[PDB]
Amino acid sequence: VPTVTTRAFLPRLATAADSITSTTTTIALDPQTEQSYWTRVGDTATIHIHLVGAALPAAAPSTRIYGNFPPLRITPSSALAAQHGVIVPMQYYVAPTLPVGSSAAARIETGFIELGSLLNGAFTPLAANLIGTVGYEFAIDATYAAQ
Amino acid sequence: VPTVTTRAFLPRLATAADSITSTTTTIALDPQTEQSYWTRVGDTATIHIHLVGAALPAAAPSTRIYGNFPPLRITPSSALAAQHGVIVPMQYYVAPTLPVGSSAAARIETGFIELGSLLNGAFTPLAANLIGTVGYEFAIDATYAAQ
Amino acid sequence: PVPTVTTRAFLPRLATAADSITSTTTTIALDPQTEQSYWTRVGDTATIHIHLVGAALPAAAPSTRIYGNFPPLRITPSSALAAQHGVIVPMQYYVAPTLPVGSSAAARIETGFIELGSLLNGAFTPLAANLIGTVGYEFAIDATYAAQ
Ligand SMILES: [Cl-]
Repeated sequence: VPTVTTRAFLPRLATAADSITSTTTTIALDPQTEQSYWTRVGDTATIHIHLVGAALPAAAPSTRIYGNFPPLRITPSSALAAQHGVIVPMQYYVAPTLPVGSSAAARIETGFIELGSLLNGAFTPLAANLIGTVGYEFAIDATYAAQ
Repeated sequence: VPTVTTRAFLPRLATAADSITSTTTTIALDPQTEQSYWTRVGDTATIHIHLVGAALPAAAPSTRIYGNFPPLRITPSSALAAQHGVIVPMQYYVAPTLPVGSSAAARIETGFIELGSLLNGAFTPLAANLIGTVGYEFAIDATYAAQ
Repeated sequence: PVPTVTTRAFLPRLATAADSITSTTTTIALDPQTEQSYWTRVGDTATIHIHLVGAALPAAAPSTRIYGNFPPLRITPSSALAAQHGVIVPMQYYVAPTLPVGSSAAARIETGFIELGSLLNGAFTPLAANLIGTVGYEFAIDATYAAQ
């Protein structure tokens, strides 16, 4: 018999040297303006993330969101590459710099959510100094199955 | 304990002078061919909207859908701009005219759903005379958390 | 009534066809798979995860489809003179396909099957089976929709 659980949470923005390592640097957050939350009913998780900041993080190849949202159900893939995840679009209120022809996207993994871009079905991580213009403001909305 | 509610509903197509105003014009609908519906289980809402019409509405800057679907859960934003919402793709069976490089999209807000286009994560409202060719036919499919 | 939750692994069946309407299909022999495909349904809300990998592209055909026991999409059946109306979603490629210029990778979810294709100005176009990869293929489809 299903339960429903709905919680506000505080996403943690963090950067890393690549899309594989568990070593990260936490980015200090300005005061936020829009509540981030998640809900889970049965094994179905829906997340809403919004973050705003006045200054872009220092340059790093991987830009991630951590938090207590339900962990994605997916078979763990090879440790030699980024873990397989679910690719979703995302929204920018302040313009990022994306590769030509690509759309704004995020890779939802069991361990974290990575910001990036999408072209011909392929996800490419977005560097932390390119996720906005001077500062940043973006949102991620998605539904996926939890473990 | 969660409940499940699944209902057919009659979407209302309406246009407005901008993406903020509460002044709207309801568009008279042709007989519809496909059932529009929503379902809510716990706080998770899934909507299916389909509308067909033989003649495009009179040109207006904002094209909106109203109905009794579960209201989006999101922090209300400034009244000086369109309310923050969830951006989703949408489907056209009759071709629209979109900005170059953009994808067909919809902005789901607590108050209504707005048709538009999506480029580099940014949503732009689509004018009512551009949502088709002579006539129109489109669908919007999404899942989001409700209040 | 009170909602139930059902979560199940499943074995997607890859099939090709001569168009996007016909019930005539050719089942494609699958390699050993590396990632579990599954679906879950709570109330009338279905979420699917499909992953398929193969060393060799299927023989060329205009429609590339996935069949399985996932919850059937709730949608009014449309004219038999065209592909059934469905829900269009994005999809992911681990091995590069050949898509129409300017289009994004997409899938069309129908009550009867899921079809691979591309998306441009809101319009879905089916993708031929000899173009769903390079030499071989590897892709994933993730979606949530209402079931009947
Ligand atoms: Cl089968």
